[PDB]
Amino acid sequence: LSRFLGPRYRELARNWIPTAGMWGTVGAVGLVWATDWRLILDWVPYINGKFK
Amino acid sequence: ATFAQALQSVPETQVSILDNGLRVASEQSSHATCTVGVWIDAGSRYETEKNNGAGYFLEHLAFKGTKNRPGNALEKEVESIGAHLNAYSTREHTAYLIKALSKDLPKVVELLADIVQNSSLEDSQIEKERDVILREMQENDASMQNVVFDYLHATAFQGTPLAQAVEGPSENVRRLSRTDLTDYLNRHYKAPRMVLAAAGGVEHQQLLDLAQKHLSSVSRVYEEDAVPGLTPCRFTGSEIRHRDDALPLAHVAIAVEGPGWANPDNVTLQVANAIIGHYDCTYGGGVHLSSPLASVAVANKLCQSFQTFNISYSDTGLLGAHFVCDAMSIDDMVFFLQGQWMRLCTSATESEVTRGKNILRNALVSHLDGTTPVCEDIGRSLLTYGRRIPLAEWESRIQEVDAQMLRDICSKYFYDQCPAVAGYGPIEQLPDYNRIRSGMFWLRF
Amino acid sequence: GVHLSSPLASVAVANKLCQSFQTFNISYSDTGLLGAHFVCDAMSIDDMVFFLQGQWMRLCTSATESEVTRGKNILRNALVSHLDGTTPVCEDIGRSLLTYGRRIPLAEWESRIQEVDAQMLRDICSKYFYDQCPAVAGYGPIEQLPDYNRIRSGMFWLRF
Amino acid sequence: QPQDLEFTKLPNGLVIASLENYAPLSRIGLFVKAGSRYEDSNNLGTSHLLRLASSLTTKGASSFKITRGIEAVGGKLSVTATRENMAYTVEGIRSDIEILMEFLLNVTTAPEFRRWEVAALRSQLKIDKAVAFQNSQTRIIENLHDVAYKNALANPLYCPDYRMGKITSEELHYFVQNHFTSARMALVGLGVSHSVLKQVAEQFLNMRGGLGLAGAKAKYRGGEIREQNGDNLVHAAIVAESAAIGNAEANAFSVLQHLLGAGPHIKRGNNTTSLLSQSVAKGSHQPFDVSAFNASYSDSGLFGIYTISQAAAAGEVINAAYNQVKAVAQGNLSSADVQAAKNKLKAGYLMSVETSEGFLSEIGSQALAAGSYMPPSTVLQQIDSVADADVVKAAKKFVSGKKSMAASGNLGHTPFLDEL
Amino acid sequence: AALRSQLKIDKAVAFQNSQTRIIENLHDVAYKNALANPLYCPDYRMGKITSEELHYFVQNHFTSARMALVGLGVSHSVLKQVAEQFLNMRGGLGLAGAKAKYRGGEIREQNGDNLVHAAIVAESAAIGNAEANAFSVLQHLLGAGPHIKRGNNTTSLLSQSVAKGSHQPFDVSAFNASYSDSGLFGIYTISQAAAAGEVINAAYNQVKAVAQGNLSSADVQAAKNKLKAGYLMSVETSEGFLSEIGSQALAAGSYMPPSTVLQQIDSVADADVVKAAKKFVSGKKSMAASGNLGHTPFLDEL
Amino acid sequence: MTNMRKTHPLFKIINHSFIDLPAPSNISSWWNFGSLLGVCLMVQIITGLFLAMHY
Amino acid sequence: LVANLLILTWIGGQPVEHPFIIIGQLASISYFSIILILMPISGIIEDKMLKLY
Amino acid sequence: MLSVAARSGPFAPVLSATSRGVAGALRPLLQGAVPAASEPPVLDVKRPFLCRESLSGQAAARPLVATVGLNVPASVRF
Amino acid sequence: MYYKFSSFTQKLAGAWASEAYTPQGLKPVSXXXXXXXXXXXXXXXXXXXXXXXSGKN
Amino acid sequence: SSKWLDGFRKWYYNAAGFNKLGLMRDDTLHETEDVKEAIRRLPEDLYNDRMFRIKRALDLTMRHQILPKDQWTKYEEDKFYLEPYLKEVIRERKEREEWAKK
Amino acid sequence: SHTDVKVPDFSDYRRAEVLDSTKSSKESSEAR
Ligand code: HEM
Repeated sequence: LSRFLGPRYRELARNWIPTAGMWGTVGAVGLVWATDWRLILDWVPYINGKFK
Repeated sequence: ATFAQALQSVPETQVSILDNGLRVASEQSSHATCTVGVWIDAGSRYETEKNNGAGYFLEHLAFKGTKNRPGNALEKEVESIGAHLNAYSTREHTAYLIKALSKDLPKVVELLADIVQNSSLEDSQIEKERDVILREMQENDASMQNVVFDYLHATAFQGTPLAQAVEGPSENVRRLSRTDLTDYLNRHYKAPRMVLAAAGGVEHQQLLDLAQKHLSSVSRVYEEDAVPGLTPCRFTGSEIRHRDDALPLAHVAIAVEGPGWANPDNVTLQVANAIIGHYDCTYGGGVHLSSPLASVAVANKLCQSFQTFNISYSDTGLLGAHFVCDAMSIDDMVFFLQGQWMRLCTSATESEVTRGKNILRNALVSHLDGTTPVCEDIGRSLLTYGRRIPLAEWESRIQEVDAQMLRDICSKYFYDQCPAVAGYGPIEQLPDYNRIRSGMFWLRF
Repeated sequence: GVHLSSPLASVAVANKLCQSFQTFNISYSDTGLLGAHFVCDAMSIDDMVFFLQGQWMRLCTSATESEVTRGKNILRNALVSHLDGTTPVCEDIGRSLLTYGRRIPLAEWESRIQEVDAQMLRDICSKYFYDQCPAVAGYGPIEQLPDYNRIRSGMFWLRF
Repeated sequence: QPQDLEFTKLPNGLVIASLENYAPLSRIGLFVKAGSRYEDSNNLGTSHLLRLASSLTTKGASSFKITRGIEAVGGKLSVTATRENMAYTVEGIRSDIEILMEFLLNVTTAPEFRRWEVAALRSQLKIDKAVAFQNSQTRIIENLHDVAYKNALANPLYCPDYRMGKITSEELHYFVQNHFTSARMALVGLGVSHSVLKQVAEQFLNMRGGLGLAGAKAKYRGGEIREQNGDNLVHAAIVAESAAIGNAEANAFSVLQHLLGAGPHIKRGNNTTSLLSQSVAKGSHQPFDVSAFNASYSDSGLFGIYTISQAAAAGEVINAAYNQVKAVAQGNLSSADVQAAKNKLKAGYLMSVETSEGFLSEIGSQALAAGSYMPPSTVLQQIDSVADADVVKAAKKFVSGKKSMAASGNLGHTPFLDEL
Repeated sequence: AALRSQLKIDKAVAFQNSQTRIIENLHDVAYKNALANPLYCPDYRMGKITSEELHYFVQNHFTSARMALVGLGVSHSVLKQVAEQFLNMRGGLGLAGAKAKYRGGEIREQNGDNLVHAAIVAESAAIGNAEANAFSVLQHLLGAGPHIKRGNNTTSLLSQSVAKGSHQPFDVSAFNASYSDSGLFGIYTISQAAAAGEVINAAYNQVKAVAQGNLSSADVQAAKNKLKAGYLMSVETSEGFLSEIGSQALAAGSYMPPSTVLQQIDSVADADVVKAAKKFVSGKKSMAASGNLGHTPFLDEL
Repeated sequence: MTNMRKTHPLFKIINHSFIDLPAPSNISSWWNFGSLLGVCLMVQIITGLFLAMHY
Repeated sequence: LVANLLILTWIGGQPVEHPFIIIGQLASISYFSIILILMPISGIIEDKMLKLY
Repeated sequence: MLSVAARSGPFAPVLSATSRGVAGALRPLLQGAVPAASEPPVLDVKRPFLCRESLSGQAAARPLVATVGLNVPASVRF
Repeated sequence: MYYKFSSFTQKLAGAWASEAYTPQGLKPVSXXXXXXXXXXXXXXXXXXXXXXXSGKN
Repeated sequence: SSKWLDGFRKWYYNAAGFNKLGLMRDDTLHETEDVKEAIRRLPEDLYNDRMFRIKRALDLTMRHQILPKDQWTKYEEDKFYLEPYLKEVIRERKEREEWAKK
Repeated sequence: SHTDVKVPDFSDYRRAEVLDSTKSSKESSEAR
């Protein structure tokens, strides 16, 4: 319970925030690439053209 | 008194330059004994594949007789004054040092000058020392960590003068003659590449006038107007595997390229090496050691020993680990050592950063305690840095190392780099270069 | 070593299972304990029970004239070598007059040995070993000693 | 400012030595008279397990807390035990020296000695004994002590194999209670303040204050043992009864040891001034190593010759060394050689005490044996006061005394005592 | 290479009991060469003995002058035929030996057994001497073993002398071992750790009293009867008879009848027993001890 | 000769999984339901195979 | 809890009429409450009654 | 010079046994490693002797005789 | 007897006499080195006889 | 108020059922890593007694029987032998977690 | 001896940026 509430674990966590957030962005861009969302792909300056 | 002002209160080292360019340095202490030595910029990095054993075989022939004292007269004088005479040779530095009382300083300085600039090479002594150096070569490769040391340097600095060993090969031992030894002595024993370093109960003006009396005008001339230069050495990521299953234990050393002597990141890498550390089977800490690699090894009974090393040479080096383990845990320790290295690369934590800083401070001061180690540090520092770095500056650098710059420098030197691997013994389970590389990077950063 | 005539001893040396084993036939008035005592480590009790039961049922099912002759010669030499010596002679005299009521001579023993062949060996072994409830006594690290149902299941074959 | 030694004797018998040189590393040793000589036949190896048990759970500090705290502050904790003495030395920053003090005093004075911890530590005992006997010189010296002495000093520094796996927490507690008493302890600190050293000693050293269990006087027996193990190099130590330490005869024995050769001084040296090396090299071309072995414990001493040679030439080398010592006993030596031996002994003593670890060990041993520091100038004066006739008398004593021989190797040509 | 593991296992099995180790150590400290050689392979020599060494040993010591072929229940013609078929190809006397010079001394192995074993011996006569016969008579006088299961050893002087001042388990006997050119006679004591000193002192004082002359002719006759009975029971079985005739063929080169053996055993006198006991008392000693050795006396303490 | 039940690979897997598996001695009839579930699974396999054979 | 699954089975069999709606809601609420809240508190009470801390 | 370290020059680390409870900041040299030493064979335990009658006859009185066989267990006769 | 060089730490560390002032061992004869691997010139030696071998009888 | 509490505790101890199999509370403790460490820290005789009690309970559960009334362990002779060892193990573990947390 | 072990030449396999041994890496290794 109280294993992850301390200064060492807090600074490990905030060291890992940029990597985990970048991995989340990778997952988001891969998922929208796989599923072809109109709501995202209609706003990028290139990929929106082929939907027409 | 506190640590910082105590380190300020450590006495400073007086450095002077003679007319020939030789650097006379000294540190005065309250001891009744002194340690006086000569450090020369000469070694395997200067030897050129035809006289590869010249410096080390001259180290053999240094104490066997000189012009002024032939035969055993010099040893008789050293024993009569009660001194201890020692020498060593590396890939870059060759040192001859004497431990004695303070009152025998003129005799020690005169003997050192006689060793340096008046060595006599009798042919019968050359043959006897050839037999001796062959026997000591057999004793050296009878030992096992030196074999992996030389193998790691060979596979790391292949094609360069840094790969070749200090003692050289046996064919060079058998074909080296007196003319090549004299050429090496007249080429690499110049005044501006020599430091006369004294430490302990030594008075600097007395040391300076003794150097002026005896040791002045060593050569001062290169007799060709040609000073040899050190080319940069290329480090190649590679592996060497000497499989011989009759040996009961396996020695594996994994390294990457070091920063160099004058690089500021050396202190940070020493902090990281203090964090990882060293261990052998005789340590009484048990499973409660702060080092994660040591704790894992002692919990799982993985290895007999491991160590971290940071060897530095002129703008190069070898930074890594060396472990002795049985044939059934080599892959385990490679995996755990790479995990610890990339843990420092990615998620270094301020608690063990401060722990490693304290360990490095204790290691530096505890090593520098002692007249012979502080004299060795003075000579090596004047040879490498061009100055003796004070303990105050060392502690200032250690204090300014924090966790962020630790993980930055560790990611610069360790993360995603091709290593040099040297395995000796039952190394069938030692993972190949592709698996070692895939341990040297992570897929989660 | 491996090349011993006894196949149980040969497989014991080959697989390095047991420390020692011996076979005993203790007899009292119309009663007896007949079997094998073996000492081994904790990792070979199951293997030696399996091999011993296999050899017992190999004797019960498929005897061989050559091995029967070898065993007859072994028993002849054992009997005469034991009766070499006045103290074992006196022991045999006392035990024989207590048990049989007479001293069975060595000629009579040799006649019985010559009477034994492979067919009646197979019959007697199938009468006394096959499908019989045993007495098992274990001492020490006997966790790997098989269950009594497993010992019975080794004490009958499904191919015979 | 570098001051001199400050010495105090507490009412419970503890000796405190302090020296404030303002060194960057403070180093505190605690020296007890609880060596391996204080065990008897029923608890051999208890000193070895106690030496290896310096990082166990203590009253007030667990093993995990001790190890993690000392390694986090960067200091070190070591135990150096000889047959008479045990030294617990901690080393670290001046800032962390207070917690180093309390850790060292907890380890020394209040050991919990849980059964499972020593049960886990017996394997480490096996590993340490094997590593220590990896070289034959240690084995020869242990066998030599076992041959030479009867009861007290013949106890090995390492646990006998029958006693391994049998040392218990009750025996460890009995040993600690009987030998870790305040009258046999000396607390020395380099780089610390005498006042704070005194206060931590008086508030950690109230629990035990007795004189302790007095050990038995060492008795000499003599004899020889042989380890035929087929090595190419034969090791042979031939010693005899000498003077106990702290005597003018002990000083004469030390001067004689440095005259006959007490180790090399030049790397790959020929030892041209060592009398034993001269006498052996005058007739042998094979490599060898002949030295003079001196070991003076507070009850008694062992002085003799140590020899490493080849299997075939072992008898020749041993006979040459023994004949050289016999010539010294007859009196074939020169005052120049005696003066060179004295200079070598003085240089060796000053080089031993110039390092701070050696300084701490010397001050601790002096505080245990005499209770006050005796300066190195007086050591130099008494070494000069050693005479030549004293050296001749010591050599005569070694020659006339009955011998103890420990040999190992391939002994087809190694002689016996009656063959010398 | 496969057999050296069996060599190690056989050494361990033979060393499972401590009398083997005590006798090996006793020979090692009693002799310098050729009898300090252990009957079992040293641990360092395990893994080192080679087939070339075995061939050299066989070719140097398995020669015709050192072999004797005996047979019970076989014809002399058949024995001579197989002898001239096989054993004629060997050379001669082979290697001589090393004369087995005596050294004396003591070793003490502490291994924490419940009991303490201690053997104290001295040099004695070799095989084929009236002194050796007297030493055997003296050994059976002092007690060469028990004649009754769970007995008290009333005739055994050593057992009576030790049991006079003890109430603990013990076993004291006279150990005699003769060879080609040397002998070892002494005492063997198994006792407690605490009572080892008094047991050894009582046994040594009993042998000293025998050496001084505290013995009667009736006890000498009883010892002679014990020796004659033991020899006859040794010859009684076929194993002992074959071993006896083989040993006689090697040592003397001719067969000696049991009647003549018993005749010379009877011809042993009591003054010879006193002389042998005096020789053991005055001779240099070899002590091999093992156990918990806190109270076991040393050689100079005796 | 060897013990085939523990030396043959498929047979030693079967022996270590189901023949010489060390099981608790005191497990009640509630422990039979895993084997019942497996046997019902096999019954469903065969029976539905015939149903889809005619379906 | 087993009784509550039997009640849930019966209610799922029954149609949507009074009072099957309120019986189903009470059954589901009690089922989740027992499986998530009541059982760990019962275990803690059990440990306290056996005096484990 | 009242210490064995300063009394015996080269024999000081032989006469002194040093082991550290916790690892130092500086590594030592000659770390050493046990090269997986072998195990003695397991043997059946021999009976002890708790009485004089059972201890009687155990004292050796004859030269030691070893006996091996092809199918006979080895015997040691005292 | 006090100090000896260390390869990995590149510092003068502590050691005994036997590895500081006599790093050469006490071996009697310097043994020969290993074979020349990857040699340009190879000289194979004839073992026994080819006509003596290759006999399946 | 205390006497009623002990009476209710004894009633629950009877109603739990592990006294009928000859077990104690420490015997019925589930083996967490801390519990296993405490069992390893137990001495030889308590370890043997605990394992024999567990084996006898397994035998009785296999036979679907319980011990007779006089052989039931009682509330006042139920000893908490594993309690100090378990407390020490949890204390050391909490110290380790505190050191890792800081 | 172990010092006789010299690593053979690899110039038939090296990349274009690591052909010479007189030029240090880290200016080309990251590009490779
Ligand atoms: C490979 C495995 C299986 C096959 C091939 C199979 C096949 C079939 C087929 C062909 C039918 C339609 C025939 C009919 O209902 O008359 C059917 C019905 C059905 N199956 Fe399966 N089945 C399999 C496994 C299972 C399992 C594992 C379950 C449940 C745990 C299951 C549950 C049912 C049920 C409930 C029906 C309805 C029967 C009816 O309403 O009459 N089946 N199955």
